[PDB]
Amino acid sequence: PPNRMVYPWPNQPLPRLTVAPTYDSAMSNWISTTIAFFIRVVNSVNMTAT
Amino acid sequence: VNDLTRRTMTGVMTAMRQVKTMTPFYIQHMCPTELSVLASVTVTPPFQV
Repeated sequence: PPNRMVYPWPNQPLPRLTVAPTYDSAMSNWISTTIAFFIRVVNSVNMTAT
Repeated sequence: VNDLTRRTMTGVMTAMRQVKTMTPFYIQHMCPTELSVLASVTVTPPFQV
Protein backbone atom coordinates (compact mmCIF):
# COMPACT_ATOMS: atom_id res chain seq x y z
CA PRO A 1 0.00 0.00 0.00
CA PRO A 2 1.28 3.47 -0.86
CA ASN A 3 3.59 5.37 1.48
CA ARG A 4 4.27 2.19 3.46
CA MET A 5 7.35 -0.01 3.69
CA VAL A 6 7.85 -3.54 4.95
CA TYR A 7 10.67 -4.49 7.26
CA PRO A 8 12.11 -7.93 8.07
CA TRP A 9 12.52 -7.15 11.77
CA PRO A 10 10.14 -5.66 14.32
CA ASN A 11 10.43 -1.90 14.55
CA GLN A 12 9.66 0.96 16.92
CA PRO A 13 9.31 4.73 16.65
CA LEU A 14 12.39 6.82 17.21
CA PRO A 15 13.38 7.03 20.90
CA ARG A 16 12.95 10.27 22.81
CA LEU A 17 15.95 10.71 25.11
CA THR A 18 19.51 9.36 24.82
CA VAL A 19 20.08 5.85 23.48
CA ALA A 20 21.79 2.96 25.26
CA PRO A 21 22.52 -0.73 24.58
CA THR A 22 19.54 -2.95 25.35
CA TYR A 23 18.91 -6.66 25.57
CA ASP A 24 15.23 -7.20 24.72
CA SER A 25 15.39 -6.45 21.00
CA ALA A 26 14.52 -9.26 18.62
CA MET A 27 18.07 -9.49 17.31
CA SER A 28 19.58 -9.65 20.78
CA ASN A 29 17.16 -12.43 21.67
CA TRP A 30 18.09 -14.27 18.49
CA ILE A 31 21.77 -13.96 19.36
CA SER A 32 21.42 -15.20 22.93
CA THR A 33 19.32 -18.24 22.06
CA THR A 34 21.62 -19.15 19.18
CA ILE A 35 24.68 -19.04 21.42
CA ALA A 36 22.84 -20.99 24.11
CA PHE A 37 22.01 -23.71 21.61
CA PHE A 38 25.56 -24.14 20.33
CA ILE A 39 26.87 -24.29 23.89
CA ARG A 40 24.45 -27.15 24.40
CA VAL A 41 25.83 -28.72 21.22
CA VAL A 42 29.43 -28.47 22.42
CA ASN A 43 28.55 -30.25 25.65
CA SER A 44 26.70 -33.01 23.80
CA VAL A 45 28.04 -36.55 24.05
CA ASN A 46 29.23 -36.45 20.43
CA MET A 47 31.90 -33.88 21.25
CA THR A 48 32.92 -35.37 24.59
CA ALA A 49 34.14 -38.61 23.04
CA THR A 50 36.65 -36.82 20.83
CA VAL B 1 48.81 -46.77 30.09
CA ASN B 2 48.47 -43.23 31.42
CA ASP B 3 44.87 -42.14 31.06
CA LEU B 4 45.75 -38.98 29.15
CA THR B 5 47.22 -41.12 26.40
CA ARG B 6 44.42 -43.61 26.96
CA ARG B 7 41.95 -40.78 26.45
CA THR B 8 43.80 -39.80 23.28
CA MET B 9 43.75 -43.33 21.87
CA THR B 10 40.01 -43.78 22.23
CA GLY B 11 39.60 -40.31 20.76
CA VAL B 12 41.52 -41.02 17.57
CA MET B 13 39.79 -44.38 17.20
CA THR B 14 36.44 -42.60 17.53
CA ALA B 15 37.47 -40.17 14.80
CA MET B 16 38.11 -43.02 12.38
CA ARG B 17 34.67 -44.49 13.04
CA GLN B 18 33.09 -41.14 12.18
CA VAL B 19 34.67 -40.55 8.76
CA LYS B 20 31.98 -40.43 6.08
CA THR B 21 33.77 -42.66 3.61
CA MET B 22 32.14 -43.74 0.36
CA THR B 23 33.80 -47.16 0.01
CA PRO B 24 31.25 -49.28 1.95
CA PHE B 25 28.44 -48.07 -0.28
CA TYR B 26 30.50 -48.67 -3.41
CA ILE B 27 31.26 -52.25 -2.40
CA GLN B 28 27.61 -53.10 -1.84
CA HIS B 29 26.00 -51.39 -4.82
CA MET B 30 28.42 -50.39 -7.57
CA CYS B 31 31.42 -52.73 -7.57
CA PRO B 32 29.32 -55.81 -8.53
CA THR B 33 28.17 -54.06 -11.70
CA GLU B 34 31.73 -53.27 -12.73
CA LEU B 35 32.73 -56.90 -12.24
CA SER B 36 29.68 -58.18 -14.09
CA VAL B 37 30.49 -56.08 -17.14
CA LEU B 38 34.24 -56.66 -17.16
CA ALA B 39 33.66 -60.41 -16.91
CA SER B 40 32.74 -60.29 -20.60
CA VAL B 41 35.87 -58.34 -21.56
CA THR B 42 38.91 -60.10 -20.10
CA VAL B 43 40.61 -62.60 -22.38
CA THR B 44 40.06 -65.16 -19.62
CA PRO B 45 36.53 -65.63 -18.25
CA PRO B 46 36.07 -65.63 -14.47
CA PHE B 47 36.88 -68.84 -12.63
CA GLN B 48 35.23 -69.06 -9.22
CA VAL B 49 34.50 -71.53 -6.43
